Amino acid sequence: SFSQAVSGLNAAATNLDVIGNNIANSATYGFKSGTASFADMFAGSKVGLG
Amino acid sequence: MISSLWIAKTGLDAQQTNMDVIANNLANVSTNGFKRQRAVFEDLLYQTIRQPGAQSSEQTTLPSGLQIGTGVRPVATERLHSQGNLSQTNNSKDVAIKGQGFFQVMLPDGTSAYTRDGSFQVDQNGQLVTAGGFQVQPAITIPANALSITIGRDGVVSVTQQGQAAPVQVGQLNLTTFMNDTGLESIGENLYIETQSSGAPNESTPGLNGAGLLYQGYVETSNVNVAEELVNMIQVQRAYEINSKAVSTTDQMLQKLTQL
Amino acid sequence: MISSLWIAKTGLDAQQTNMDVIANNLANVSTNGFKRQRAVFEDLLYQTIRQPGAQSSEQTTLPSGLQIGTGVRPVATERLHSQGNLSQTNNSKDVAIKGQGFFQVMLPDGTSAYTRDGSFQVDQNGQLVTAGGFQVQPAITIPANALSITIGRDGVVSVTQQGQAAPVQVGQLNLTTFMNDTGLESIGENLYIETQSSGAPNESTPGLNGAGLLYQGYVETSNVNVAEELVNMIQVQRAYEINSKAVSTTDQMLQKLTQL
Amino acid sequence: VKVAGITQDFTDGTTTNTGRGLDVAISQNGFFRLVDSNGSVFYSRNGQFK
Amino acid sequence: GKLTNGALEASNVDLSKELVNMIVAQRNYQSNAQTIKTQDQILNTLVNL
Repeated sequence: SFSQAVSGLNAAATNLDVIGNNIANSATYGFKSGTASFADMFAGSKVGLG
Repeated sequence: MISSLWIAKTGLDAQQTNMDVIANNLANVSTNGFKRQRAVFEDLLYQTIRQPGAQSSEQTTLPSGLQIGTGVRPVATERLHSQGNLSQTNNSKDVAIKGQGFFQVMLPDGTSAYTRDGSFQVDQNGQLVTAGGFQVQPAITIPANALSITIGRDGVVSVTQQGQAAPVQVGQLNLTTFMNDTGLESIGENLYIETQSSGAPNESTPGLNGAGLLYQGYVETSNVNVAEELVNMIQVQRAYEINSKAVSTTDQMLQKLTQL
Repeated sequence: MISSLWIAKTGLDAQQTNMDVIANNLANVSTNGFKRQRAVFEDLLYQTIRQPGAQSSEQTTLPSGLQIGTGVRPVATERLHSQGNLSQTNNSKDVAIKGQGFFQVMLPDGTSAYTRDGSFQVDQNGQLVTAGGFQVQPAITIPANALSITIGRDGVVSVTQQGQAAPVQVGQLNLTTFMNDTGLESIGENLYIETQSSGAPNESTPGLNGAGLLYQGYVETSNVNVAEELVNMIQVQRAYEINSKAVSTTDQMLQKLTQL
Repeated sequence: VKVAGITQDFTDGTTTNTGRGLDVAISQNGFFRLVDSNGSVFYSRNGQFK
Repeated sequence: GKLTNGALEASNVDLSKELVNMIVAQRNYQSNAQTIKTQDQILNTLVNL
């Protein structure tokens, strides 16, 4: 049952990478801030999959 | 040469087959798109010395007769076509389907097989083949100088090209759904061949007529529950030991019979 | 064939039942409103070779005759209706009962069952039902456009309507009590029914005639002490192994006897 | 023990002023109504709009 | 409900409750595994005999 934990780790790492890119790209004049967006998944029913 | 000996032999064989299917499930726990199997056991015929409900007298009938079993045999190993967990791989040509359906694959000898493991690649002619050299049935061809390959929610695979500023619709990727998915006869290399028990396939676009949905960059892992196989192995080992004890008891009984 | 063997077999069976009830208690350790079980045994009959207190002579009496036991039997398996710890879920559709009493439930067939766990939901038609589609006997119906549902210590229920800023009453939750709570016949899906062993149920508003109060937002955990289960399991294993050793000793004696 | 089905807690979450213009939140019960390609109708509560 | 523009809703998931529930679940799982082990051990002891 590691799939959900692995997906959560990947999502958190992606969010941290986005934040690091945003903070690094400061003082870049032609730059627009980025924001991550997650979504829950459900294959069958009664159980989540990450 | 006694009935109990043959009965115990059948019991041992049933336990051995159960252990074999457990070991096979554990072996390919990390095979993409793998489906586990479970074995169902059935008893053999019954030797009737006194028929139940026989007219033992003019008015009295035996409530229960004398019947002796003859063992147990395995009747089938059914596959559990459930939905596996989806994973992330971030690859252009790794497709995972959610729901029901099968990709069609053209075998070299001219027949067609069906697969659930979606992890494709390109051969030297641009054909969209699977891992193993087998090519898909609709025969999607990827042109050279391609920049990126995009697969939508439905099976419309498109390619972004350098000097067009707009993707070109390379082709369509449908899939076929069977109404007896447990009935498909499996062969090696994650392929199934249509058989009599399984119905006739009817190809359709994903997302319609009960078909699944395609996701790019995902892979479907095997639906093998590791935490239950340990308990199953414990149970199987105990049953095997019990039946071996039965064989030993029968042998000692027979030896005491023949020592006089 | 030997009385010792049958006595040891009965002992093994008793230990097996004890282990089974221990496992049952541990399995549903997280079930809401579950009452742990406890098994009580008793000795079987006694064969009187020499009657105690017999008139041995004209003035002498045997202080204690010759009596042989013949095993142990589980006389009963009873619930222990203690009060489980109250949790805090902060939900508006789960009520914990403090003290004694049960919620009444209308079974699909037409009879009445009784439950201790209060965690309610609403059906598609607006009726307040327990988890499993069983509605409450007084038939409490939640209207649509309901902002909040409030339940006091008593059984009165109120719903805050969208307008008029004035709550209205839509029913009451009475509790039923029994003379003998341990006599209730337990069935599946966390339910009890009345039998002859228990007394005739009597309805009562909460807080009257010794009936417990109602708390909204709390749920009642099972009164299973996981600490005692481990030591009971150790004792059960030891006793089972000792009885097995007794069986082995009796078999050794028989085998030595048959070698003449 | 048999699992008697999972349930989803529909307590209202904490609204955060993200900004933007194509984003909305609901303070009480209610669901946005969406449609798919097949014509099926779904209901959601995510405010992200584009 | 009343719409509020320029805002988004959180997940109403509390880490503090989840971690303690995880600890309790792990302890219960270990207890059930111990029961399985005990039953298997007594069965083996019976088998040897």
